[PDB]
Amino acid sequence: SLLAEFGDPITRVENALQALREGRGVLLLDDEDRENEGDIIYAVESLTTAQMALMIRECSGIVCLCLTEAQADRLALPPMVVNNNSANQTAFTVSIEAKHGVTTGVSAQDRVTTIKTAANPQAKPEDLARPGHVFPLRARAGGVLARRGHTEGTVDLMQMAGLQPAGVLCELTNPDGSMAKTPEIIEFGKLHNMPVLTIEDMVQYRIQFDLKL
Amino acid sequence: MNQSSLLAEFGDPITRVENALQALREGRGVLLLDDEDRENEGDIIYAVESLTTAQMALMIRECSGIVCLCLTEAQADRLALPPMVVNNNSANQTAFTVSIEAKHGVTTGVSAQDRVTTIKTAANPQAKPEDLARPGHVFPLRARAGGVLARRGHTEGTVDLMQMAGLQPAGVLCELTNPDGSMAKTPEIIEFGKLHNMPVLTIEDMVQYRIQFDLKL
Ligand SMILES: O=C(NO)[C@H](O)[C@H](O)COP(=O)(O)O
Ligand SMILES: O=C(NO)[C@H](O)[C@H](O)COP(=O)(O)O
Repeated sequence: SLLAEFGDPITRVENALQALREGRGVLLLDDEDRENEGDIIYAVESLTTAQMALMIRECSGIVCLCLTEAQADRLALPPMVVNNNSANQTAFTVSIEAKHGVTTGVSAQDRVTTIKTAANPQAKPEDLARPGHVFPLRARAGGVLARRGHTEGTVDLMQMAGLQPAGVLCELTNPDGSMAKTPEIIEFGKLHNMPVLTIEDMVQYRIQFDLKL
Repeated sequence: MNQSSLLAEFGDPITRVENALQALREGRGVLLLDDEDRENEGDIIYAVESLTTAQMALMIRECSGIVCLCLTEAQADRLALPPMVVNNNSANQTAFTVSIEAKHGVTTGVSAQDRVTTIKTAANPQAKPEDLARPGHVFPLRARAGGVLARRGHTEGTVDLMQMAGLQPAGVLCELTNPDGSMAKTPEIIEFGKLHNMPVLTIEDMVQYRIQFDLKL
């Protein structure tokens, strides 16, 4: 009901895709009975220090880099934990840092440097120190049709938009520390020209338009 | 405009440590600077045993958001939290363990209330490994035996401060960040302290104090 302000589910996806093509961010909500959380998403292709700074200012600050299994393997990033027993099996790899061009790794600029370094299609494992202050996530093969996570949503959006299949995500957080919920996510999107969409929107879009990716 | 001149208003090095200990006993935060030729960063530090949702929320608002839990090696061991990486090649060998979530009493783990729950669960000296799920959204750090007299890091400074204050040896830390995303330096750290009632001290302050009054912790 609140989401209708951003259009019908297909329109909501199209507007998100176009925002990403224009180098802008989007807000992605998962199922209400899952995390019921909204994440800011940026395309790595066009990622700027300003965008990263905004993400740190407005979100959890635990900025994650969503990668394909193939890119994660290229980087030799094993899962952070052999036996993952997190509630949602969040696919955290070992954390990373650019080995060149950063200092402590935590500044907005430094995180962008690390992210650009990792997402590079010609990247090598030795391009990244471990541990670091950027947190890669392995997207499941099949994307949101196989796992209904923001992780898959991020990589799927990039692929659907024709962009570098790597994106950054972080959870929108209210000033008092509680997580933004649907009305706050809607308001944020309207205030800051960021399309809002849901995982279910993406699932319907992909099935409807026969998008194999 | 050197650091010692700027910091003088917080008192002499010994006064600066004594004020930080007092703040922690009163359940307030402190701001800890490491060496200017090291990270040259200021971290907010809180004691775990008095940690509140509001304190955590401030860290999320104003710091990197990668909020770390400084633990003794014994505590990390009882939680089954070895180093995240066998062969750590990060710039200053930051002793990250794998990340953690409370097994019970949290949802996604990332809210201020959830992080506090996870941190208090992890810092409990009777905790068992099954009390935590991995990976998570709280990042534990293994402090070096010997504290700042073994490693001049915020990690050690955090645990040493709790011990010197007579609190349980667990604290949380996060790096203060400027609104433009850059990391806060001594002038901005000083202003933040005076805005948020946090005393400011340095690792060198701590080292000099321990050498004079607390060689063994
Ligand atoms: O918890 C996370 N990051 O720390 C998650 O990657 C993000 O918030 C949502 O992840 P998921 O929806 O793919 O499980
Ligand atoms: O990078 C970190 N945490 O993410 C460090 O724990 C924090 O910046 C201070 O670490 P230090 O113990 O090397 O001074």
